[PDB]
Amino acid sequence: VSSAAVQWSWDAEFEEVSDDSPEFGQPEIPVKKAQGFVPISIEALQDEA
Amino acid sequence: MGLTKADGGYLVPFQLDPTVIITSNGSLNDIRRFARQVVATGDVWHG
Repeated sequence: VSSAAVQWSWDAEFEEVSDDSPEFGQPEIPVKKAQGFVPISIEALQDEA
Repeated sequence: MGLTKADGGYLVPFQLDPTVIITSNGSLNDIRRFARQVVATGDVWHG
C-alpha cells in the first residue's frame, strides 16, 4: 500500500474547508523462477574424479 | 558430458604399468654346460 499526505490550507474566519481526501496505490511484485541442467553419462560419474 | 576429452574426459586419471614387457623370442642353448672352457690370454689358443 502506498499513499501521500493531506493538503492543509491557511484559511480565514468563517470559511469552508477544501476537500483533502488522499489517494492510494498498490505496488505489485510477481515472482519468477530460473533453471539449469547438466546431463552426464553413467561411465563418467564412476570414472572421472 | 561423457568421456570425450573436451566434454569432461580430461578429468580421468592416467593409468600406466611401468614394467617393460620383452617381446623377443630369444634362444636357449646347452653347449656351454657340456663344452670345455679354457682361459685365453692372447688371441690364439694352441694345442
